[PDB]
Amino acid sequence: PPSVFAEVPQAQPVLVFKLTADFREDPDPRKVNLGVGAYRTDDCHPWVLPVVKKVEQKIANDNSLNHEYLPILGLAEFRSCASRLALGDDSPALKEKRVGGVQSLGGTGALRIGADFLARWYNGTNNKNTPVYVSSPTWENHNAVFSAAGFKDIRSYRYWDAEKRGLDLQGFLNDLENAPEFSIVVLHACAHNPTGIDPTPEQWKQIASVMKHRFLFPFFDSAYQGFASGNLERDAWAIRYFVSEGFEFFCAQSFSKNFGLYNERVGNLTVVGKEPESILQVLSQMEKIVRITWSNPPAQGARIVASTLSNPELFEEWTGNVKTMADRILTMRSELRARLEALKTPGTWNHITDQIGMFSFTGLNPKQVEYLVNEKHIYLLPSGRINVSGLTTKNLDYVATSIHEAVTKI
Amino acid sequence: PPSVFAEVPQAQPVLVFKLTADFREDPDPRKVNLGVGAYRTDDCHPWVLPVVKKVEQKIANDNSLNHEYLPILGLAEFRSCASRLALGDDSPALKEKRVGGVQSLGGTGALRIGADFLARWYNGTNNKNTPVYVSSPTWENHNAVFSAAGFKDIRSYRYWDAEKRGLDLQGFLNDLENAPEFSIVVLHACAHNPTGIDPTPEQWKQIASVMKHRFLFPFFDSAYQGFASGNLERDAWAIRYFVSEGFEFFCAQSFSKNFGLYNERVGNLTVVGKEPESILQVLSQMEKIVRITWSNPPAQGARIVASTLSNPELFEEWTGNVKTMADRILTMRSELRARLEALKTPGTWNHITDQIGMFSFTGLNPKQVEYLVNEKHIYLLPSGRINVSGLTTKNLDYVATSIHEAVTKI
Ligand SMILES: CC(C)=CCc1cc(/C=C2/OC(=O)C(c3ccc(O)c(CC=C(C)C)c3)=C2O)ccc1O
Ligand SMILES: Cc1ncc(COP(=O)(O)O)c(C=O)c1O
Repeated sequence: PPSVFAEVPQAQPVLVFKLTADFREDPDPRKVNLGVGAYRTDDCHPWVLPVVKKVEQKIANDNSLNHEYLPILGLAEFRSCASRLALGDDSPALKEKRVGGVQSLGGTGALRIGADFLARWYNGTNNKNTPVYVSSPTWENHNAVFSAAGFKDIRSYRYWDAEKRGLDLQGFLNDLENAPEFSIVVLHACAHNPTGIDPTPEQWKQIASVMKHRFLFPFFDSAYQGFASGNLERDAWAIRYFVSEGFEFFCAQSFSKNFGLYNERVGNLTVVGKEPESILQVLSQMEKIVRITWSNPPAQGARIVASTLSNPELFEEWTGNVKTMADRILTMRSELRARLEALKTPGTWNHITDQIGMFSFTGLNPKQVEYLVNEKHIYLLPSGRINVSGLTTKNLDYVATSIHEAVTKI
Repeated sequence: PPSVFAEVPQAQPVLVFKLTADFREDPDPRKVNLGVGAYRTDDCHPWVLPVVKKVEQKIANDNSLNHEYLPILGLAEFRSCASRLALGDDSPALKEKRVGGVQSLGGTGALRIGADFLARWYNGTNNKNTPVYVSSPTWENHNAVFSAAGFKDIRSYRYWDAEKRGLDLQGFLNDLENAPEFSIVVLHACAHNPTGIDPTPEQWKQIASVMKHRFLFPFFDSAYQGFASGNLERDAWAIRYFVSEGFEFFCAQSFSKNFGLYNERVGNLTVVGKEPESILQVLSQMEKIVRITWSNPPAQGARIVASTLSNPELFEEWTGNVKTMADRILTMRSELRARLEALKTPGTWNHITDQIGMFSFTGLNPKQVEYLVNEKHIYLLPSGRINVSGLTTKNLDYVATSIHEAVTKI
């Protein structure tokens, strides 16, 4: 062919971006976009955290800062603060100094860096055959990230039960005890994307017990710590429980939501090891993978987080901005459930409030979604997931009535 | 109960990291560090460009900017001016709309995204066997970035002539004539790393002749445009010549040096093809590569470069800052050759001024380097490479006399 790129086709457009594209093209005056992948205020507007705007002003006014290369592993003060946020100041793994932190480009970078390491140094030398497990519907790119690291056997475990509209613990635990030993399990630390339903502490202890005696490697995805329920301790309970149980694991931390710094790509890959020497060996090889991916991480976003977490006055204001987004999400969840039960909508709806975080599995079948999209012009994925921050005091009456209508018919 | 990281070897530091580490531990007060990987002033300090401090203020005073996800490919205004800076305003490829741009994490990210694409869609699907050609002394991560993409045959072409201390034109062109067709050739667009010696335009016209006669894919590495010569049009002549000759190529752009934004990771992958439809399809397939690497690029660094290249008043302040760095390096080279020839040092030394950029091959053998490090405490690589910006007017007289001893005594 004349062009070198002639035999290359147009990539498959991701399903949620096509949803947003069709939304902004729908001329209906009652259109609702519940498929936005970020937090939106009650006025359908993005929200820059006031703590972020204040910290950014001081960074802009700080001549102590140059623009020289950060270390390969990233900004030190951000790395220690990010892992202390997930593990806690009183973590025994920190006192024993068996913790490492690689600054990442959001959670996606931490998942890629961790998967690249596992596909090279874990369960043998370049063992691409290690099974990797994901949830019923997981994050759309969990499969793609581990597939890019070379893993050739990506499996799924039961998580969300459509009929009970909740967690399928027996399907989860039986898929775990049937997994080959030393398999990697991708675990949502809190705020399950996209279901929103999380295991209880007494359910996590059962999930952890299976992975312990089968040597299943936990890979935590902590993308909404604090942002989900408004409590930093409760959102990190599963991570810290695995710490007390002596687990070795990676934990992909994201600060795009609890800080609202989506476009600055602030992430951390926390590593917990048996020995302090094992961490310096892991961080030794993380540098080689970073070097060939992004040579070193950006500084602006990580500087915002490190200043916020290490300063007690700005840490208090940040938690105030976090509870703002969590309480509004909590309010929108309860307002929708109250409206749906007031109209006498068939079926159970306590899962609307049992789930947490920004995303929620509404529990409707694909063709009930098409009614909401085509007839009522409420845009959501056929998966049945909505963005709770997409609900407002203005559209709650129209959305709740439409969901009622979608379940009346069909 | 051993650890899963128990057999992970402790990775050793790179040679450049050990050189700086040994330097700041050296107690001799005459020590000169010529191995810093960034621009340094006459006072051995980093330099934040004055236009960058001003643009950082304007961005902080812009309450309109949010922190929502940039497009997968990046900020459109940055990709607009980044590629426009490399190809020229009145470039035919731009007015014919056959140019694409991917915002990347520095030039290293642009190389990685480009290498990942070529390993999947170039010269067949998933062809990991297309030979990749690099300079015989090359930037070390070139082999590492393309190896991480999966290319199993990384080749070298003759470049640095140690005896004549210049460019081996006949060794370069001979290795390209014997290169297998459709082979990828990584080309330094300007200021070769680490030699600093560049092909003349008439030398570039012979390189482009062989690459066209054998369908060799050019992967340009433009990491010092403006920073090297002070002239943006001269530093991009080879790239713009390949456009006029009808080449399809990649060009990994870096803004770490000409803007001094090392730790903001500002890069761009310029794609030049024959048909505009294929270019869009290439950018789509690169979105899938990006979103599994870093989900989307950061905003701060790209905003700084975009505001600078978009506003004409800020554009000249930048070229004035660029001229300062290029002129100081030009003067440091000129005085180094002057003192060396004044001291009647054996051999030719016009290569110090014939080279361009802040990296120079001094023409010393590894044992002449050992004398400089051991007996004179001047820290440079065994290759003989020095950072010319590590030379100051207060140590230049001591370095030139030190180089004179090493060649007369060893
Ligand atoms: C500083 C530059 C741009 C050097 C030359 C150059 C750059 C690129 C692309 C890059 O973009 C970047 O940001 C970095 C980067 C990141 C970490 C780092 O330690 C160094 C220092 C390495 C040196 C100075 C040899 C550079 C790149 O390595 C491709 C080819 C090149 O020859
Ligand atoms: C479950 C999950 N994992 C990973 C990510 C990636 O986050 P980031 O954009 O910061 O990389 C997201 C989004 O926050 C997510 O929801």
